[PDB]
Amino acid sequence: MKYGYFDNDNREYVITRPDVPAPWTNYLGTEKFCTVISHNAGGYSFYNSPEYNRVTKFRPNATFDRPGHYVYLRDDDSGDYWSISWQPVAKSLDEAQYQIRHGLSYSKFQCDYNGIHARKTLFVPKGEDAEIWDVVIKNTSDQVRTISAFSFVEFSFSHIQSDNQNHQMSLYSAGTAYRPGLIEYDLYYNTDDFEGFYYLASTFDPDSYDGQRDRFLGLYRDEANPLAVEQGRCSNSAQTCYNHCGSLHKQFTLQPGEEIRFAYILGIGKGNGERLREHYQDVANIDAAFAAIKAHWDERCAKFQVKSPNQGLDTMINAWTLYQAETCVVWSRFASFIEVGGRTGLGYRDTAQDAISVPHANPEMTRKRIVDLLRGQVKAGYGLHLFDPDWFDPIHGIKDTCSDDHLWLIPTICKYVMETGETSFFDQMIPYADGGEASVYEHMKAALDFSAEYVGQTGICKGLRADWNDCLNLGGGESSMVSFLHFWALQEFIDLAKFLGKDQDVNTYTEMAANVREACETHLWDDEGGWYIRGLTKNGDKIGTAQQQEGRVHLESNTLAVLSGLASQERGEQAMDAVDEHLFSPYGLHLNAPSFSTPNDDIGFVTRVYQGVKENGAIFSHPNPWAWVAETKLGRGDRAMKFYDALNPYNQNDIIEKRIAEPYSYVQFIMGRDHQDHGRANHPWLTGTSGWAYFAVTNYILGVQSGFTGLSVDPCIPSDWPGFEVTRQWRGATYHIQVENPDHVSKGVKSITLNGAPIQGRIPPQAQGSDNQVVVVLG
Amino acid sequence: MKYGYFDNDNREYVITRPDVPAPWTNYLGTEKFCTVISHNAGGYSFYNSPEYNRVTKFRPNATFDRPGHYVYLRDDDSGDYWSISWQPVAKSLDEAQYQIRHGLSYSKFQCDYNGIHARKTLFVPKGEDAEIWDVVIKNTSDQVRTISAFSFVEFSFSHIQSDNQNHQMSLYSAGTAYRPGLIEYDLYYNTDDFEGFYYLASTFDPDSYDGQRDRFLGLYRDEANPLAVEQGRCSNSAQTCYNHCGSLHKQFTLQPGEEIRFAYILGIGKGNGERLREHYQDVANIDAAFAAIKAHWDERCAKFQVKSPNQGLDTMINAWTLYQAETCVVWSRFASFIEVGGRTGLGYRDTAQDAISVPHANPEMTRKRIVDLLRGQVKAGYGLHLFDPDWFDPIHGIKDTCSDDHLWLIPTICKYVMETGETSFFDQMIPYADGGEASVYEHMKAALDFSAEYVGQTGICKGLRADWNDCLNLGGGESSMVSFLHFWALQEFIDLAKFLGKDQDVNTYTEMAANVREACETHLWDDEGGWYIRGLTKNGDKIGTAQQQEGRVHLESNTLAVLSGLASQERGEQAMDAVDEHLFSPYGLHLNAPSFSTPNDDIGFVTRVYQGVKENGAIFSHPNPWAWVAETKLGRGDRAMKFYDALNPYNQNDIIEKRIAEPYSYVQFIMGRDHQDHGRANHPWLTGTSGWAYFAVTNYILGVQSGFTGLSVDPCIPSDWPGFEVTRQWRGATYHIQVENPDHVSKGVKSITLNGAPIQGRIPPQAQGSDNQVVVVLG
Ligand SMILES: CC(=O)N[C@@H]1[C@@H](O)[C@H](O)[C@@H](CO)O[C@@H]1O
Ligand SMILES: CC(=O)N[C@@H]1[C@@H](O)[C@H](O)[C@@H](CO)O[C@@H]1O
Ligand SMILES: CC(=O)N[C@@H]1[C@@H](O)[C@H](O)[C@@H](CO)O[C@H]1O
Ligand SMILES: CC(=O)N[C@@H]1[C@@H](O)[C@H](O)[C@@H](CO)O[C@H]1O
Ligand SMILES: [Ca+2]
Ligand SMILES: [Ca+2]
Ligand SMILES: [Ca+2]
Ligand SMILES: [Ca+2]
Repeated sequence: MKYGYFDNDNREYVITRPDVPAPWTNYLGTEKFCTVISHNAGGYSFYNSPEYNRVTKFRPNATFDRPGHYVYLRDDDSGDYWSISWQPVAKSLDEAQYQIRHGLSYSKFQCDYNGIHARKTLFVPKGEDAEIWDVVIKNTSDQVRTISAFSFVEFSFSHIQSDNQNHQMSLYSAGTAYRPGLIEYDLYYNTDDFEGFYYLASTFDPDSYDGQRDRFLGLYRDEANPLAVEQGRCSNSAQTCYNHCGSLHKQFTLQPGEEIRFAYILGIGKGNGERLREHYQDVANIDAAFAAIKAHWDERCAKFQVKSPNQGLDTMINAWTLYQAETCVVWSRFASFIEVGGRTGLGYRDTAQDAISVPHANPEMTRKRIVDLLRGQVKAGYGLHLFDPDWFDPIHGIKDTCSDDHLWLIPTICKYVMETGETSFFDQMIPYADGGEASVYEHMKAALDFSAEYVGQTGICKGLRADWNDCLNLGGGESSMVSFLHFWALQEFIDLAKFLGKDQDVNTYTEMAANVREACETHLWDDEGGWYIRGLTKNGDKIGTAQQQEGRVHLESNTLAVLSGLASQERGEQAMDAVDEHLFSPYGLHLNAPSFSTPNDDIGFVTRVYQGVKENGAIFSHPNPWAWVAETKLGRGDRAMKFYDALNPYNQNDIIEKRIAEPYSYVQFIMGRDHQDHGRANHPWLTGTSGWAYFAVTNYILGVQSGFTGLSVDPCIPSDWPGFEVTRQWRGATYHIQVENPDHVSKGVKSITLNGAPIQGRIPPQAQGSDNQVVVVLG
Repeated sequence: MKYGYFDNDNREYVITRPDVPAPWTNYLGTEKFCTVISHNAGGYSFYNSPEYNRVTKFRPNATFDRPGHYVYLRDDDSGDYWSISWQPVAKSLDEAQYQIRHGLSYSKFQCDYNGIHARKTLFVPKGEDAEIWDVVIKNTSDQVRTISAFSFVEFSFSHIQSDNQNHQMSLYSAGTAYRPGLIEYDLYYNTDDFEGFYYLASTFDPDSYDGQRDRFLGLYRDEANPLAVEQGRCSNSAQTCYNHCGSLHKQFTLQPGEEIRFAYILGIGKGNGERLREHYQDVANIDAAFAAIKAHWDERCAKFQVKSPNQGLDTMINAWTLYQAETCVVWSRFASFIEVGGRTGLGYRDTAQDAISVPHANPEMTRKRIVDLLRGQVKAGYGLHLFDPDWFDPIHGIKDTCSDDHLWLIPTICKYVMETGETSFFDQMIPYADGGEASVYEHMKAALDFSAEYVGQTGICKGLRADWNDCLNLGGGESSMVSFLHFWALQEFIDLAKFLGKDQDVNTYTEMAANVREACETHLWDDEGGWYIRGLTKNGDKIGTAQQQEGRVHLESNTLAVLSGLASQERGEQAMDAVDEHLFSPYGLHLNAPSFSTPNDDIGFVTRVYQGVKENGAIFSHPNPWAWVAETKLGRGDRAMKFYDALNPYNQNDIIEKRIAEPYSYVQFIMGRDHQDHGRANHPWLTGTSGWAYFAVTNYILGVQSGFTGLSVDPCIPSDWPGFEVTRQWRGATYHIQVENPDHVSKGVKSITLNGAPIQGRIPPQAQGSDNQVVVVLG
C-alpha cells in the first residue's frame, strides 16, 4: 500500500491521499527560522533555539498533530467549510481530493472540493525570519461563489516548558494587538523588539480577526470546528493574557473560473509584519522568493549528481538524502515531531559525524559546525556530550563523558579541508570550552591522546559513560567500537601530518595506531564464531562471543573493524559474512543478535531494553551505512548494494502499511525481528543515518573522494552494472566522471584519463571554473 | 448565569449543565493516590509525586480537558454512543440530560439519554492505591435494550516530562498485557513491582479489550469518537511500545426497567488489580468503601460547625473551605489543571501557612507537614523555598532564599501544639536540611534570629530574593511585610517561651520585638496618605507613598501591620480605611493601587507585569483573609464581613459568565479593575487563600481560638447579628458554643459561662469525651 510517489522532475514527493498512518513531515527554512510541517499542515515553527524560541505551539504524541498552520475556506452561501490541508476539518475523502507536494524547503497543499480549487504553499524565504503562506483560490464551478478564508496558528509562549507547564506564569506572559492586516503577538517578558514579538499578517485587508484562541475556536470546540469559521466571521479579539492565535479573515466573491491570490505571513520581530504584508501584495515578490528557494537547492544538488542502473539510489542521492543530511547539519537533531523539548543545541558525536557528509554542497555551514564542536571540546580532549553552540559563540566532568564523541571530529575535519582546500584552517586558534585555546591541529591531537590514555590493561578503549551505543555503558569496561574508531581517526590524522610534513607526529601516531591494531587483533577476534566481539565488561568478560546465548554478533564492532581499515581482508570478510548471515533482514541490518533478555549492568542498559527495539536487537539505521563502506573496502559491491537496497526508504514506497514512516527519509530505527511490529520505521529526518548513507554511497560505492592533493575515483559497484556517471563539483571546478565496467568486475581501476590524457592515481585539482572529463575503466 | 447549586444536605455541589465555561474540578484521594477530575471526567491521577508518578496522561491548557477517565455507552441495536460524562462524546444537550455531583473526595456523574439512565461514581477508597469507577446502567425505556460499556484511560509514562517530550525514549518504555478483566501496564524501566506497574480492571468478565491507544481510538480519531466504540468492539490489542490505554468492554442485555452494576478499577502495583476486581464483584464492598469516604469527612466536618445569619459563610466553613484547606495540606500545591509539571514537592511558605488551618480536623497530617518543613530548614535558619519532603524522610544558597518562608512556620507550630496539647513536640530533635540537628524549639529560634540579622540600617527586614510577594525582589531592599511577619512570629514565640517558663528567651525576644515595632512605626508610616508603605528599595527610596504615581497603597503591608499586632489601633483603622477606599471592589481587595506601569528593578518584577494581573493590581486572594483578621482586631465586624462576602465564591454562584472558575473554591487571583476581564477568577483549589480564609473566619470572625492553657471565644461579627452557634471539638472534648448579641455590638465579651457556671477568660481544657455548654454574651 502506498500514499504517494516520487516526482523526480520537480524534486518533490507527491502525497495523493492524506490519510497516511502517520504524519509525513518536511522542513521549511535554511537560515534561522524553521518549520516542521506535516502533510496535514500540523506542526510548528521556531527561531534558532527550538527550546527557547518556539513560535507556534505543538501538542505532541497525540492521535492528531495539532495545532498547525491552517487555512480554512468557507462557502458563505451554504456555510460549508473545509481546510486546504485535509486535517483539521477532515472533509470526506469521497468528497474532497487532496494532494501534498513536499519539496526541498517548501510544501504545497492542494484541495479540490465542490467547485473550489485551492492551493497553499508554505515556505520560509531566505533573508527573512518568517513563513509565507502563498494561497490561491479558484472558482472551478459554473456559478458565482462567495468564499471566505481564515488563517490560524496558536502562538507559543516561546519556551517549550512554558507551553507544556507552569501556566500559572505563562498564561499572563503575553498579549495580542491588532493593526490593519496584522496580529501582533507580544511576549511581554521578553524586552527584545525582535525576538520578543511574533506576528501573523495578511496581504489582504481583513474583514475580521481574532487574537484570542478561545474566541476563534470557541467553547468546547477545537481546530476541527472553529466557532469563527462555522459562523463565518471572527470576533475581533485582542487582549493581554490567556492563549493567543493569529487569525485573519477575508471574504471573496469569485466569478466562474476566476482565481485570486494572497498571502499570510507568520514571523518574528516588530516592524517586519507591516513591511512584509506590503511587500508580498505584489505577488511577483512571492514568486521571486520561491525562486530563490529553488535556486538554493538547485545549486547544492548540481554539485553531485549520479546516473546509474539503480533508480532508487539515483533518486535519493540526487536530492532526498542530500536534503536530509544537510537538514541535520543546519538544524541539528532536536526539532521534529519526536524531539519536542528538553534536549537542545548540538549533540557532539551527532554533529561531528553529520558534518562529514555535505562539505561539497554547504562548506560554510560545515565549517561553522566544526568550529562549534571545537569550541565545545575541553582541554582534556573530550567533547561536551550535549551543548548549545551559542554558549561559546564570540562543562561536565569525566563521569558524563562519552568515549567516542571527540574521535568522530577527526575524520570530519580532515574531510572538510580536503574538500575546500582551506589548509590554513589547521592553524586557526580556537578556545577550549573550559578555558584556554589551541590551534585546530592541537585540538585534534588532544582528542587522539585522550583515547590513547583512556584504555584498559589490554589496550582497548574504555567505554566510559557510553560509546557510540548510548545504551552500552561499560565505564571501566572496554569498547571494540571506540578502539576501531580511534584507529580510523589515527589513520586520518597520519595522512594529514604526512601531508603537512609533521614528521614527528607521523611517527608518534603511526606508533600509536600500531599498538591499537595489535591490541584489537589480539583480544577482540572470536575465532570460534569468526567475528569481532563488542567489547569487555569491567570485570574482563568478553561481550559478543560464539558461546554466549544473547548478543553474540554485533554490527558496530564488525563494520567498524573494516571501515577503520584495522582488520585484515580475511577477518574482514568473515566478520561481515557473520553480519550478513545473522543480522540481515529485508528491512536492513539488525544491530545485534540474538537480542538481550537478561538484565546485566556489566554490559549495559541495552540488557534492559525490549527485544527488537532501539539498541537491543532492532534495525538501528545509523550503523547500516558503515556496513556498506566495509563491503566496498572488501571489494564486494553486490553485497554492499544488497544492504543499500534493503534500507533505502525509496524501495518501501508501497509497503507503508508495514513501514509507516516517510518513504523519502531515513529513520533512527526499524523494529527488529524480535518485535511484533517488525518493519515499522521510527523517527525520520534527524538521524545521522542520512549523512552517513550519503557519505557511504558517494565516497565508497560510487567511490568519489576529495583528497588533500587530488580527487580519487575508485568505485565498488554490483558486478552487473555496465557503468555509471557522476557530475562532481570540487574546489570550484567540475569533474564529469564516466565509469565503464566492460569486464563486469566490482572494484579495481584499470585506467583513468583526464581530459583525454591517461593519468596515474589522484586527479590534481584543476583551475577554477574548469570542466573536466574523467573516464574511469574498471578491470 | 449559573451552572449549578450547593446541596447542603448531601454536602455536594450539583452541576446541572456540563457546558461550563471552564473545567470545574474536584480531588479524589486522601492518602497517596490522587485524582484531579473535572465535571467532564477530564483529568489525571498520580501516586505521591505528581512529577514522577503520574498514572494517566493529561494534555493541559487546551480547549478540551483530555484525556480523562471515561465510560462510553453504546446502543448495539442502533450503533449510537455517548459518554456518561458529557465530554468527550458531547451528545447534544437538547437530547441528553447531564448532572455532576462533586462531593468530598468523590464525584458522581449522571446521564439520562434516549431511554438509558447511567451513573458513574469516581472515588479513591481509603486503604487502596486505586480509583473505583462505580457504574450503574438502567433501562428506563419500554423495550429490551442492548448496551455495551467501554472504559478508557491513557496510561502515563510516569514522569510528566516523559509524557510531554523525549518520546524517542518514552515511546519504548512500557507495554501492556492482558489477563481476564485486567489490562496490566508495565513501566519497563521501573523494576519496582508496585510503583512500576499500573492497571485498569473490571469486575465483569470482558467481551473485548484494548491496551493500545492507536487501536482503541483509531486513525485520525480522538476521545470524542473512538474507533472501538463506534464499531462496537475493541481490537484486543496488547504489546510493548507506543501509547497504551486501559479499555475494557462488556455488552449487556437489559429488560425494561432493569438495571445492572459493575465497576472499573484504575490502580497501581502487580497483584492488586486481580484482587480488587474480585473484591468489588460484591457491590457491598464498593458501598462499604464509599461509606468510609463519607465517614472520613463527616468526622472532620463535625469538629467545627457553625450556624449563623450568613448562609454563604455557613455553607463554606461547614464543608467546602475546610475541604479545600485540607486538600492543600495533604496534596500540596503542584497538582491541578494549572500546575501540571515542573515544580513538585512542598513550597516552604505555602505549606507553612496551610498547616495552620486544620490542626483541629487532621492533626496527623498537620504534624507531618510541620516536620517536613522543619527537616527542610537549614542551620542558618531559613527554609528551602521548594523541596521534596521525601528527600529528608528517614540545598540552595542565601541568593535563592526568600525572606519570609521560615517565619510563617512559627505561628503554625505554636497553633499545632495549642490545638493538640503535644507540648513535648518542642523537645523533639529534628535534623537540619544541611546537616546537624536541633530541637523543634531551637529550629524556631534559628528562624527568628535569621530575620533579626538580615535587616537594613533602619532595622527593617531585607526582602532578599523575594518576600511573600514573589514579584517583590528587593535583595538588599527592605520589606514592610517581612518585618510585620517577624513581629507576629515574635509575639507568638514570646507567648510560648512565657508558657514554657523560658524567662531568658522571653526577655531576649521581647526586646527583639520592641526594636522591630519602633523601627516599623518610625520608618514605615506615611502620614500624608495615612497608611504603611510596602518597603524601601536598596537605594533607600520608599515604596508605597502618597506622593507616588504608581503603587501607592499596598494590601500586604497594611493588613499585616494590624494582623501582627504591631500597629496601634489608630494607625490600624486609618491604614485599613485606605485599603477599603482604594483597594475594595465587589470581587475582593486589590493587592495594590494604582497598578505599576513603569518597569523598575529597584522595586521588582511586579513593575513588569500586566496591570490588574497577578501581583500587579489584581485581586490576589491570599492576602484578603489577612484584611478580615485585621478588621476583627480593630473591632469592625461589619467591615470584615463586607470583605468576606465579596470574595466568598458561594455568593458568585450566579455570575459565572464573569467569574468563570468554581463557585465552591477560592482561587489564586481575580483580574483586577485595570484588566478588561476584571472579575474572572484564576487557579482554583491549590491556593493558600483557603487555609487562611478558614483560619480567619473560625479564629477571628467567629473568634474561637485554641490556646496553650485554654479555649478562647472572642468574636467580631456584624452588629446586626443576633448571635450565632458553633460546635468545636478541641483535644478530645466538645464545646457547644452559643454567642448572644442582645445589645447588637460587634466585639466585646460581657460574660462567658461554662456548663452554667460563670468564668473569667479562657475555657480550661475539659476531660476527654466531655460535652460542654458555653454561653458567650457580647456587650
Ligand atoms: C507574574 C508571575 O508570573 N508571578 C509568578 C508567581 O505568582 C509564582 O508564585 C512564582 C513561582 O515561582 O512565579 C512567578 O513569579
Ligand atoms: C533505549 C533508549 O531509550 N535509548 C535512548 C538513546 O537512543 C538516546 O540516544 C539517549 C539520549 O540521551 O537516551 C536513551 O539512552
Ligand atoms: C540525538 C542522539 O543523542 N542520538 C543518539 C546517537 O548519538 C547514538 O550514537 C545512537 C546509538 O545509541 O542513538 C541515538 O539516539
Ligand atoms: C505555589 C507558589 O510558589 N505560590 C505563590 C506564593 O508562595 C506567593 O506567596 C504568592 C505571592 O507572590 O504567589 C503564589 O503564586
Ligand atoms: Ca516583548
Ligand atoms: Ca565550469
Ligand atoms: Ca515495571
Ligand atoms: Ca462527647
